[PDB]
Amino acid sequence: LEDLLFYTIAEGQEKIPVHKFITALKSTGLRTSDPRLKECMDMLRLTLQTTSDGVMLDKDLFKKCVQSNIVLLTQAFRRKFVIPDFMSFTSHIDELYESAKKQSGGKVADYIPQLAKFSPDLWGVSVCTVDGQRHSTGDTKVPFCLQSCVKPLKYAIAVNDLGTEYVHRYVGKEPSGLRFNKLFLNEDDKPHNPMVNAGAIVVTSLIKQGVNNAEKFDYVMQFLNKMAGNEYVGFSNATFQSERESGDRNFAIGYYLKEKKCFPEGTDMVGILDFYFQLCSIEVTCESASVMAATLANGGFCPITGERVLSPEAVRNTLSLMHSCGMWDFSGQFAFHVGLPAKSGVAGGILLVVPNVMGMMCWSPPLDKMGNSVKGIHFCHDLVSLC
Amino acid sequence: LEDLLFYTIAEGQEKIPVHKFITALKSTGLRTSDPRLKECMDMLRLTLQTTSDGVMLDKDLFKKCVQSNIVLLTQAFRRKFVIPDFMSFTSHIDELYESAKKQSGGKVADYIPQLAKFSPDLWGVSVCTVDGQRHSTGDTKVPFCLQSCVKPLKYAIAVNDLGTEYVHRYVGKEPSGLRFNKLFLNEDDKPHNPMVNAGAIVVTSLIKQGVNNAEKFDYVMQFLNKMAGNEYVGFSNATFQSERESGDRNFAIGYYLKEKKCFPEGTDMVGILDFYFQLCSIEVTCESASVMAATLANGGFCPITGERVLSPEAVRNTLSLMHSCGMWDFSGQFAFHVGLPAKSGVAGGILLVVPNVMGMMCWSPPLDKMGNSVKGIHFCHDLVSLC
Ligand SMILES: NC(=O)CC[C@H](N)C(=O)O
Ligand SMILES: NC(=O)CC[C@H](N)C(=O)O
Repeated sequence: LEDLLFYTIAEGQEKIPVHKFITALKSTGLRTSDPRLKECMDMLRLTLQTTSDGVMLDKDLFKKCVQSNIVLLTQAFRRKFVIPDFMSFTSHIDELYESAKKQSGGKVADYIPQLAKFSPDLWGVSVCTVDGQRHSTGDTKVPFCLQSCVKPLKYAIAVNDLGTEYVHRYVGKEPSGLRFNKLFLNEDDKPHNPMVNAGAIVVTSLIKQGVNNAEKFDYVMQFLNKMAGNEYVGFSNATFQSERESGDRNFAIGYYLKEKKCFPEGTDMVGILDFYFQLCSIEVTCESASVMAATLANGGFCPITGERVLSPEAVRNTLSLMHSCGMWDFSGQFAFHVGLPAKSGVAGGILLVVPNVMGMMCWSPPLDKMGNSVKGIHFCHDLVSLC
Repeated sequence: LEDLLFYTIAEGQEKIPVHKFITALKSTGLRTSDPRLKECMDMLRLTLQTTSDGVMLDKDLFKKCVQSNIVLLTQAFRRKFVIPDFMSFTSHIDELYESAKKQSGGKVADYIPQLAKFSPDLWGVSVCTVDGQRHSTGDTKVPFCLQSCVKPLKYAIAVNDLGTEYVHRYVGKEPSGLRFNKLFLNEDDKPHNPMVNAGAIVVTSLIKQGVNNAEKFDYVMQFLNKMAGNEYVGFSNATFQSERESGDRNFAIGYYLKEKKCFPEGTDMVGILDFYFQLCSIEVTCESASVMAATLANGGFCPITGERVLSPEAVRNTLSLMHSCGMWDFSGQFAFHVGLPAKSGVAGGILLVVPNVMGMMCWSPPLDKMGNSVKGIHFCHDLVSLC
């Protein structure tokens, strides 16, 4: 019934060219590399190479072929997605991109000298929604590190594995009010939130306490690959050798936490700190990070594969934490102006989240003095002012 | 001559569809992702949206567009490549693949427990030639570590940076006749050859001695990416956390070499050993490794980019070393039967090289007791018996 509906949308011809069939199929934003339509793409190849004719659509083959992806095609082609007129949305995104390109900023990275090798004019924005509508511009294919942008993800790991009460037995859930590098605890001698460095160290201590570092990294990498829909998730070893021989404030924070005895029993501080460095050393592209902040923009389900990834409790908790203290000292101003859950990092990534609507990633090596990208902040302000 | 080339390609008809142009390119074995034809690919892209005819190539657009790759296109379309009749060559490869799939083998990996998680039935073969002709089958897209296969590459890098006399001031050029884990030196208290573990450690000690590991890894990764034509050269951190907590023979070998004072002056043993582990922990796919062993099959020129990577002296030296002692104690039998320069690996990769013709890669997790893949050895024997 969907093929005759599309024929009614068509100009009255039974046969339509495939190279024109892909048009108005990408106009709704659904890409041709979706694993949901992997059966559709392989059957389309099997029809395309073994015809030598072209301009062939057919109706009975289209009826008998797809039985589970019919609902996705009907939702996409009837403008039943969350965001219609996606060409206009991409036009707005491109206009905001060109407006934010005028800013200059500066001061990319003093410490972590491997991070200072990026040119200051790099700029890219990726967009991915709940249904699977995705679009990206700029330098979205260039890999970049996930410094401090993995902290909400690893907090979700800890919560979904061990229960929120056991997770918050060792950490608080309040904003610190100071820089993330500054070391101090609350009245109960605990880190203020998982987003600061001390809370990140403590929540790395929780994940899979009974196994070695290799199995821990394998588990978190496999699960994050499941969350990303098997996208590109690398590991920048060049930025891991740096920040290990040059990152001294994190070592001081870890030794302070060890001295304050706020660790789980039978835990080695040095190995946990090295594991935290390894988690900070993960690198993804902007397109790959568009799938990030979109599984948690949904109800814990992957926007592309639809698999069960995170429990809704973990997603709600990490969304609340990102809304509260996800932008260091700029969190209050960000909630005042933008009012959306977002996480930043010294690499230049912004994990902007719109709940139940869409996800977004912005990448810009220049940084503000508080540790946030100026171009991404201006882009977010323009986006919340326009839409 | 380009009109005459089109007259040779066509059968006499002026109208040639894009479907006819996109076929017989895979017959020539030149893939669409070649940066040499990147301007031709850009022409194809711009004429896919703007041709005003639909499924048409036209003579005049091809005349006015190709302005730097006339020689490559003319050599490709007149069967001037080193390997003609690529369909027969791929059929031979498929027959050898089916013959080698019958064997079982066993004994995947005992130590490095992260390496033991691979499936024993995984099997893939990738092929690339000097001109750029390539073909792959099986599991060619699954990444795997480059354990013991990066040693000729790092040896070539060290030779290119330093000079043969300065490289061999510390390392001999003779086979050992024992396993790579055996802890002994020659009469002059030196490692026997760069292929074994001690020689690999010493030649890692020589690359950029005055610079820390953070920029050394970036340097060697830049050279590897230039050799690979910007293909997928990843880093498996899971297999780097393992083999560091469990690799004990390498630590004993390094401490023995430090005691024998064969290291360069002012060199830390632990940091160089960690850098060696990092260099062994680099992971690639079968296709990306097939891009390798073709630059050194050529005179140091990358088959894909066409640039210059390695000096001919380094290429000749590493080819001679791989021919002499590139298969551990099985090197004599390999030269007796196959007689081609190949490098083995505990991961399962085989870096089979045919000089000035074509490069290869065979990937099989099961291993013989000597330290080589059984399926790869059988495949090499069948290949040298057939062609
Ligand atoms: N923003 C962070 O704290 C993580 C990255 C930072 N450079 C660090 O490791 O201290
Ligand atoms: N074949 C090998 O020896 C490589 C395994 C490990 N990298 C080692 O040096 O021992």
